[PDB]
Amino acid sequence: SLKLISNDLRDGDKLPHRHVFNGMGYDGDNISPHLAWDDVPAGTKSFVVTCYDPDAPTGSGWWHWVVVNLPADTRVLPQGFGSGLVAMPDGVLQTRTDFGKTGYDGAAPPKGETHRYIFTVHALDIERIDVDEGASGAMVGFNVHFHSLASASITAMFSE
Repeated sequence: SLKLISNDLRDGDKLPHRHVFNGMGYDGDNISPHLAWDDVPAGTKSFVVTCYDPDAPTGSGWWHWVVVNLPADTRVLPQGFGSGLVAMPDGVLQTRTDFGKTGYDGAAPPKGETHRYIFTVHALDIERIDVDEGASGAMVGFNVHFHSLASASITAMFSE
């Protein structure tokens, strides 16, 4: 089955400071973590990668990063892919996060809280989801829900 791994994170471990937000009282490097996947289901035509915190106290969690329309041959996202280190491959789109912009912005939980930061890769059965960069994480999620063949995730914990 689809497997997601990372050179930076380890499922269940504390999110390294390199991926923590650089503002809101924090001083992390704010760099998106490397992600890599294997064993993709037959019929996969594209992938969606997201970072979500289900514990943010907002009534709907918090989308930290949303990448859509990665081509069928994608098997990796280098560190900093969502931080402006690299130009986007043709057709790939980073959509809108709860930070009101596109791209990766890291963890920045409230005082005394410990939250889960879930990185997920979804293999879809369609080549392109029809959204533009203003699409919200829920709008991308609705598309993923109807087109997902498989998903795999890594969860990092972060507190303070």
